[PDB]
Order: sequence, then structure tokens, then C-alpha cells
Amino acid sequence: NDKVRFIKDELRLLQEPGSYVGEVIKIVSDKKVLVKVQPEGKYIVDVAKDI
Amino acid sequence: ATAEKLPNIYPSTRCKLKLLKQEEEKKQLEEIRGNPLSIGTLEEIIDDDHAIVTSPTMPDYYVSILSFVDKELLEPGCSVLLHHKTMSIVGVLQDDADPMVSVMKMDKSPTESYSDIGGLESQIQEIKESVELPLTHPELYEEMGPPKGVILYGAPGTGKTLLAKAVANQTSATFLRIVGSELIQKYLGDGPRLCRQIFKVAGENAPSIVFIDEIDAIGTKRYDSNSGGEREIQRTMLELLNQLDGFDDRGDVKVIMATNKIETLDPALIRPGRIDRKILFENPDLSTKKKILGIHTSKMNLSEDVNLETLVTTKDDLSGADIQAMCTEAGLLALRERRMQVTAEDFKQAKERV
Repeated sequence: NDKVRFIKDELRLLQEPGSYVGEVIKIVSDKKVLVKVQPEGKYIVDVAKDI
Repeated sequence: ATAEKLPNIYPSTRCKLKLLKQEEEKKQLEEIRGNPLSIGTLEEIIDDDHAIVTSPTMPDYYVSILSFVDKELLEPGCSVLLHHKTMSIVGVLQDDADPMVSVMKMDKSPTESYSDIGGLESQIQEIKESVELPLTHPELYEEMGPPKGVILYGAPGTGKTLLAKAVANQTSATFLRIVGSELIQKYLGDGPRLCRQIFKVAGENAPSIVFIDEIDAIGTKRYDSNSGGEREIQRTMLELLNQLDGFDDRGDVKVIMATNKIETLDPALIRPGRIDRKILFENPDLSTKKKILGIHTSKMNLSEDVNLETLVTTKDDLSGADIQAMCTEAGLLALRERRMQVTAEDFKQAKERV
């Protein structure tokens, strides 16, 4: 059964919009990190709660 | 005991600080903003409470601030809070950084204090009175006013460099050290911007101590503006002069001039009535040398064979650095001797070398 779910498990992530890498310009007190995505430009944007 | 009461006091302060009801209201004011939002750079302003912006991707949208924070808090050409919708200015955004200007020693109330440098005092009054004195700002008030800057001479690392931070330490303003040879570029016009960037800082961070070292190059008027003569020489200097002859202070932003090439320079580059001050470091006379001697000699550990006069009279009229310098390799000899207490011989040696 380990396999099954596992083999099944990949099925979701195969559905994804994408995952943006980013180049942080900085943060501020806002807890919105201030960033320029590499192909994009600069955006000041919130972080993950886990960091 | 009270330390505990002091600590919790510090703690309770943290709480109230974090306590910034209003929190909701502040969050209400944040809950306004939405998120995540978009960086973008200013361009110009109108009262419109709509203004357009600048982007690396270069959308430029005509957008309002979300208004509690302010337009006038900011200048055109500056990164601002923008939504991702219209790139609506969400409010005041730094665009903090700007941590660069051309070539400088970026320092404030620097290490060098006149005590440190060996006694030069005779000219310390020059730099003190012209600058340190109005730095106290108390007496200069009645004095009705204070020159711009001084002109060092003599040798750096003893007269020129050591003094330089003495009053810079003493007044504890922002000491900005540069060389003209640390300008140019050989190209035309940012030499001024170099200065400008500096003067931007100079204007910005006031009080500050402007320093300048060795204008051999950007400062020479020559005889000519043509026939191979590099414009940038004068082209820079003039602007440096513009911000120089466009400003003197009552004790705020102070200037320093350190170099051996004097009349390479314009009279208005000094502009008396403004720069009144020539510092010139000499070879310290035996006593004044001894004055610096006892300082650096003694702060060097040694054996009682050593004597100042043993060193003093033996001397050619050294620089106050050569004092240090003799003293320097002196121990190096004792290190080559691998000893912690220097004899007198190393001194004579180290001097008769250096």
C-alpha cells in the first residue's frame, strides 16, 4: 500500500501553476519581503509563515 | 535587585511597543492595503492624488497613494508601494538603500584623537579653532560665525593623516575622506557627480567632516583649457569648487584639504573669507618631536637603555611618523630578536634605516 498512495501521491503535484524563484531585494518590518524576481522586476511581497 | 526591575521595565516597554482597537485599526489600515503588493519607482508628482510611476518591467501607471502616509514624504524617481492592479501607490515606500557614493573613507568621530597622534598642538588650534571650536557651537554663536575647512600640509600618517581625524573624532561629525586621485575616470562630468554624490551625502548627513587628500591631478588649472589639457581636471575641480564655494558653515559640515601641491590650485579654490586655514606639518622640533616621541616611544615597550634624548638628539629632524616608524621596526628588530622588551640599539638601527 505504501507504493499505491505514493505512486498516487505524485498525481496532485503534477497539477501545479508553477513555482517562482525570487531574488530578494530585502525585507522591511512589514514582513513583506522586498524582492526582484529574476526575469520579473521588483515586488515587495509577503513571506511564508514558516520563515 | 533593581536590575530585575530594570529588565522587566525594558520588557514592559517592548510589550507596549509591540502593542501598536488601534492594532485592529492599524491592521484595518493594513487590511486596507491588501497584499502582496508591487515595488515601483517614482517619476514625478502632482497634487492629483494620482501619479504615475517607474518600473524595471516599465509599466508606468497613473496612481493615487493610499492616503494616510504622504506624497511629500518622497521624491520623484523613488520606489513606492504599488498594487499589482493599477500599481496603485499604497503609500510611502523606501527605497531605503542608496549605500554608495564615489570613493571615500566613510567614518564618523574617527579613531584619531589629537592625543593619539603625538603632540602637534600648535596647529591643532588651527584645526580646532576653525572647526572644533564652532563645533561646540556655543561660543561661535556670539562669534557671529567660522571658516570653511582647512588646508593640511606636511606629511600624511603623521601630520596630515593623523591630525585629519583628530578634530574629526573630537567634533564627532561625519568624517568623509577622499583623494582626488580617488576621483577620475579621465571621463568628463561625473567627477562632479562624484563630488555630488559626496555632497549629496555631505548635504544629507550633516553634520559631517569633509576630508580631501592629495589633489595633484583633478586640481591643476594648468595654463590652458585646450591643447591636450584634460577638461576633467578643471571640469571636476570647478564643480568641487562650486559645492565648495557654494557652501561654508557655521560649524556644521567641515572640510579638510591635505596635499603638498599648493598653488596647483585656484585662489578661489581656497576662496579666502571661506578657507582661511593652512595646516602644515613640519619636522617636529626636538622637543615637539620628543613630545611625539615620548608618546610613541613609551607606548612601545622597551629596556631602560632606551632614552628619548638618546633618540632625540641623534635625529636629522625626522617626521613625526619616523618617530613611529623607528619605533615600529624597532620592535620588529626585537621581534627578530624574539623579545618582548626592546633594547636601545634596535631604535638607532630602526631609525637609521627609517
